[PDB]
Amino acid sequence: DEIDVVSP
Amino acid sequence: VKPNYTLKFTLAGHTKAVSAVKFSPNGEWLASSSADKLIKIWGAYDGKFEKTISGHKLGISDVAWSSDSRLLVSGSDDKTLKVWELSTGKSLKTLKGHSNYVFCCNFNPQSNLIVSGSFDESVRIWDVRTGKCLKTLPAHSDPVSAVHFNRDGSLIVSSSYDGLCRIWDTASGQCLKTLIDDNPPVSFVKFSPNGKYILAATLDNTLKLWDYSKGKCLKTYTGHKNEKYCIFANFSVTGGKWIVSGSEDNMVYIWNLQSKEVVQKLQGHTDTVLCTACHPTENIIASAALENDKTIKLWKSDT
Amino acid sequence: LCSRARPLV
Repeated sequence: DEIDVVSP
Repeated sequence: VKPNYTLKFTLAGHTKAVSAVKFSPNGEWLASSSADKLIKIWGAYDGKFEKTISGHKLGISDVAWSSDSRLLVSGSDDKTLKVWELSTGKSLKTLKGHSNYVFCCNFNPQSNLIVSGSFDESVRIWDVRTGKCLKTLPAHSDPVSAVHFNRDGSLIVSSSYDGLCRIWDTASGQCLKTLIDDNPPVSFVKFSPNGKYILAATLDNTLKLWDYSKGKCLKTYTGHKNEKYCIFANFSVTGGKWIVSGSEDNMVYIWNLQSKEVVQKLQGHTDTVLCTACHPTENIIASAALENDKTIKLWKSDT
Repeated sequence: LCSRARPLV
């Protein structure tokens, strides 16, 4: 359930 | 996994409430705007006063950096925006056309455009080179609290006291999406660094992280106080993954992005902490506060 | 006082 805000 | 920001510097000089603080993308400078009609530049690592930039007729509510850290844009109660050349202090252009206070502003990444929002309820896109307004978007039915371009400039998010948050196609000016349980005023909004998510603040003491494509709220963060002012929120991503916001209990709040636990509360301001900003490479936070305090503070952490 | 430094009405 963890969100990555830097990568595409 | 937890931060430990400690106070390193306090910068003073503004003679009225500080409305925004913003790090240069190149990491060297901190800009501050104020109701005193002034912009001030400070060294981002030592907090050393660099210079004052003047020209607005009335107070400034927001200020922002070009992508190459050479220019700045500001929006004032004098109904205009101004583009500044950092090195010279010159007012290169004065962007006229809003019919009421300009509240918020930003460059696109390419920095050939500026987006603005105003008490007049519109969002405008301006040509940086010619200073001409390319587009007026009838974006809201109440004052526009924030505006921001996504990573590649294709999209603009706006927010307003009408309770809506909206996404716009930069090229066409079309409203691609509108975020919506109650309709509490939306005091701030900003894309995530990767352009996939939208951090939004509402005047019911709440921040929410939205997946804007699916139109669904993924995280909500509380504990702070926010019912009155349009307070800046940030992603902090240089060390641990935090959310950073000011608060009306005079404190800087830091949440864990995943768990939503308050992981730190930075103490020392003596009025509402209206603005905060995160340094682009180092684990450095800037904060600043309203009329009764008027100081800017710099905090640093090993995470 | 600039707009942002004024509370919600």
